[PDB]
Amino acid sequence: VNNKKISLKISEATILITKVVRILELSSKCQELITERKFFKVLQNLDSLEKLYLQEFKNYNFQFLIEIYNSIPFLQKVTKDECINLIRNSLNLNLGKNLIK
Amino acid sequence: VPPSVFNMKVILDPFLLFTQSTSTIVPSVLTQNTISSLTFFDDYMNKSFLPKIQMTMDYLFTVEVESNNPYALELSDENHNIFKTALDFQRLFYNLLNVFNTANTFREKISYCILDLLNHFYNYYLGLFNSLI
Amino acid sequence: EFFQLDDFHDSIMIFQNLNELSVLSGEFNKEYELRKTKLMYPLIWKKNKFTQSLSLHFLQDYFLKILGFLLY
Amino acid sequence: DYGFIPPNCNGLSCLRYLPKIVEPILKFSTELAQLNITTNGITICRNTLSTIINRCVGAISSTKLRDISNFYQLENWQVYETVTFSSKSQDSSKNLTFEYGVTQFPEIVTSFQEVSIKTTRDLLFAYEKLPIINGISVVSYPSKQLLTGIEIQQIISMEAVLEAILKNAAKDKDNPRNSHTILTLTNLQYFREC
Amino acid sequence: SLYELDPKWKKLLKTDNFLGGLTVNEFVQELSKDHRNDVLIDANTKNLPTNEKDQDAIREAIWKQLDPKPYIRTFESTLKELKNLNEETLNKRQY
Amino acid sequence: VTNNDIFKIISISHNGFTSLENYLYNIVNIDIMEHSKTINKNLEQFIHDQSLNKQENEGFNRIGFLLKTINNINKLPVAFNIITERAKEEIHNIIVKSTESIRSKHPSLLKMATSLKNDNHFGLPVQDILSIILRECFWEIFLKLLYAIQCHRAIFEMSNILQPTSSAKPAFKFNKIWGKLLDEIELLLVRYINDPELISSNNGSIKPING
Amino acid sequence: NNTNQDKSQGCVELSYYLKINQLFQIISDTGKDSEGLKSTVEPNKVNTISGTSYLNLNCQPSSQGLTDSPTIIEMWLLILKYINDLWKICDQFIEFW
Amino acid sequence: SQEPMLDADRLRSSWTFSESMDLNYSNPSSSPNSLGNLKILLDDKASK
Amino acid sequence: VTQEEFSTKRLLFKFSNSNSSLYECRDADECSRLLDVIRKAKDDLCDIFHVEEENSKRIRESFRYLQSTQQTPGRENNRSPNKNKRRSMGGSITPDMSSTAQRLKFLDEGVEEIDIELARLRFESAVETLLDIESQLEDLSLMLLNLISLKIEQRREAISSKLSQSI
Repeated sequence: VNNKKISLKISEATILITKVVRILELSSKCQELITERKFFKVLQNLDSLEKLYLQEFKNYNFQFLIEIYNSIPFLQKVTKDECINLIRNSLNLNLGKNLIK
Repeated sequence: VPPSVFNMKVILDPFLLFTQSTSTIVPSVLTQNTISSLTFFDDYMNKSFLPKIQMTMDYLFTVEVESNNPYALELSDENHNIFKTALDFQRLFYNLLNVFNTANTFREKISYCILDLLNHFYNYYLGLFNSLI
Repeated sequence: EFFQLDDFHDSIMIFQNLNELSVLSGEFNKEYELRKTKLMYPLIWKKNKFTQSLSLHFLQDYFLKILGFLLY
Repeated sequence: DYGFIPPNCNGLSCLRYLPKIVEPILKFSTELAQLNITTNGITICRNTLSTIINRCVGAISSTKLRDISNFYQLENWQVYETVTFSSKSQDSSKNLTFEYGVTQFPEIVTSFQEVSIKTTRDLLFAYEKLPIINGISVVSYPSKQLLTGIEIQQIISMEAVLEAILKNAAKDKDNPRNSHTILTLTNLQYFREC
Repeated sequence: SLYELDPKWKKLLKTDNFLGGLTVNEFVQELSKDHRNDVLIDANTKNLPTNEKDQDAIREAIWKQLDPKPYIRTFESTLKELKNLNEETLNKRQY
Repeated sequence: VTNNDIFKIISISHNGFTSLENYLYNIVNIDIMEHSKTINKNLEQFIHDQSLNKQENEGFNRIGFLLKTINNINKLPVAFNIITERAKEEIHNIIVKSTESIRSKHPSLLKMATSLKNDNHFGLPVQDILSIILRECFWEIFLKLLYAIQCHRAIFEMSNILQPTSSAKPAFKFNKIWGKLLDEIELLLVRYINDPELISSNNGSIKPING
Repeated sequence: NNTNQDKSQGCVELSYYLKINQLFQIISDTGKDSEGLKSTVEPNKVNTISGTSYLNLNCQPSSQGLTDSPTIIEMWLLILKYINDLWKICDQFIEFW
Repeated sequence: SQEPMLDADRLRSSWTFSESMDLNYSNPSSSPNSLGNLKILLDDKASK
Repeated sequence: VTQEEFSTKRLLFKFSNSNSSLYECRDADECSRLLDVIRKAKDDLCDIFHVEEENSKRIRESFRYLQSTQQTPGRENNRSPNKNKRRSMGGSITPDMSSTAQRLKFLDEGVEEIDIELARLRFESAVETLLDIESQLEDLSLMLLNLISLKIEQRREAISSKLSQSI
């Protein structure tokens, strides 16, 4: 029970560390998804994030939502942010103009 | 050709140390007494790597087509086009890469870069064979 | 005023992976052009394409004024 | 050490690499007869050491000179590149702004480094330095040849001002072409305090 | 923004944290990432096709409303890492 | 064992580029003094172990292959066994195995494809950046395969030349005649899969016209 | 080097062709700066304006005295290989005697 | 073909590697005759 | 060794890398005590040497050789005029940049804001933003800092060229 104590703080410490790691990665993806109507650090910081989470930084098989999220986010964030920005200023193309006369 | 790659112009990492086996088993030296189909260095450096250099040059010219009869920036002029300073950048880059000294330096790698020049004069000849002609 | 500022930054971020990322704006500009060019003596007709008589002096200064600011 | 034709020289190539191929043979010698086995060939190291050493230092000097005469030729087709000055006037009033012509600054370097290398051939014979002492080279040795090094370096700086003489006067007619030929007097004016 | 992001995890994770004790620290790795009461509802996120009325943006927000949900829950598991630091407090007591 | 005490191990300090002083291309390869060494070793123990019965760099070859390979009592099928296993499965085992070892060792195949370095940035980073790896990799491949087909010429001699003890020698002779036709095939495709990515060639799916 | 030469005689102008600014401040980086200050040598036009000190390390791989690919192969390979081998031989004789 | 010195163009050489981009053409190498030659080579390369 | 008793109790799923074992224990008490004692060999695997500092400190010292210096020299090395897959250490395992280069790291995103503002031809504010970045950079000048200044002067070139075309 001193080795259940030391074992408890041991695996509690390690699971605290990995919990801090996945907390960091999902925190970064929250920092990505938070950015609406900016579209500029979207590909910059988001593509910086995808270079770590699905990639080498969190490349254990650890979660499902980390794996499916960071594996998914190519087409979702890239295609959705992409065509979001494409139909952005088509709004302005409708707004440019009606002030012709 | 669909440039997946044959290998590349990236044999400069590989093809140094993989000539040691072409010279320590000296291809093919030992290889004791039979009919063994010796060289094999070249035979791909004859066939494969040379045609891969030729078509690799050709696709490299297709990374400077840019679809403009013309447009450019040109501190002194119009200079028509990005095509022009493209083929300047290409032939300057490759003609620093593929040969500097030694003039052959080449089986026909000289004649390869000569063929890149010949294609460039074919295309910018074709612009005048289209706009004027 | 900022009439291409969105098109500017749009073309920047989309031009990280140019250029089909901004090629459909050719289509949207051709379409909403073809609405704004239209019509008033119908005037999406300039693609080898009555309504002639739906035009007079106020419609004239209207028409070539509005097309003039379109060219601007 | 050249090695090839052009550039052990202008092209600081024996100026860098010649210290390496110098220094290993120096340690190999100093050890190789620091074992005192036995006698009267430690003389032969005392001959061969200073032979290759002084011949080498002469070689770097010769490269540096015939190099540095070609320096300002095909170099300063430039503009007021490097800096500035702070030379006070006759009324001691802030009158510089004397600038720049970077061929000043390059030849301010390529002799200082050669001073560092020849410092590492004159003062080479300190750090070896073991028993017997079979000290086969003197740490502050050749006062005759030290005076000769003073002579060759003086000839080097004289070759510098000759190089601005030829490059200024006729090579060919453009410091740019009067177009600040005052550039050339600006460079010389910096050279009076460089 | 409390342990209501991990409500049944006060049993479904914390009892498996209290007397579990973590069994077997791959479940604390992966099944606490499959995340009893938090990301055991991990289905249909999904950035919903079809066309952007239905929905493609709310389910895209719910593609990472585990960044809301399982990270105020994993953050609540980081708040339970403070309870694991409380387990490291008493694990600093009996040690 | 005594085949290229490694270049580019490591770095003669400082003297770092040219590629190093070791290579390039001062690692001659002339005909190689390296190949005078190795092709002196196998000619030494081959015709001098043969001449003997008509660490010495590398005594394990003729030593272990001798006292191993002569102490077989029904050897003649087992020669075909080591042949027919080792050709395909060994050649693809090594040539797979090294590229696997780098392919997860410090990969990071980041510099994923070219990082779009145009176009004709053709192995640009050597210059000692990230083609310091692949030179050591493909160098270690052609080195290991060299000592391999060396040694298969050394058993294709060692007892087959000359009937120690079996005058049915043409087994391992076939395992040079199609031993070397094995390995020269297995390198040749490893030529064609040096495609311009650091292609890493570890998938194996073969799909027909229907997915 | 050079057959059918520049003729004559094939200098690189290497104290420009390298040392316009080069190893001129990289081989001279254990060489420069040693009190080699700037005095507004922020090169105020365009490019060579880093120049603070120690390090802001560029810190050039320094191809050679620049255009010497093969001549740095010559000085390097010849002089360093031969003298390296003789260092090994004198080591073995140092043990022997 | 004349390189010659540049710097031009873009990454201040942007190619600069350059082992004939891939060769030495390292014949065996083993062939030091060198012929005292020639033009370099008109060879119809001048005609090219 | 997966815990696949859900498809079949008294059966095991040991899929070692490029393999798969259906090594079916006959009783399930040997299966439950087998994956249970392999979960106690995850109290030996997952507790003894899973990582616990191993991938942690291996990621520390191994990540600590990042772009080019660990391992200083150097006589075949430089990283002056490039980005060359630029290791964004702020977004990497440092996240905790020094508030000089942290607050200028967001002004490195302010440098990218200058790239937006240049990219819409609005020079003025981006120029003065760059003046602020020169001010804080200038004053509070710990190693990557210099490379940040390289990007800064790169973009000062971009401005000077761009205005001199635009005028």
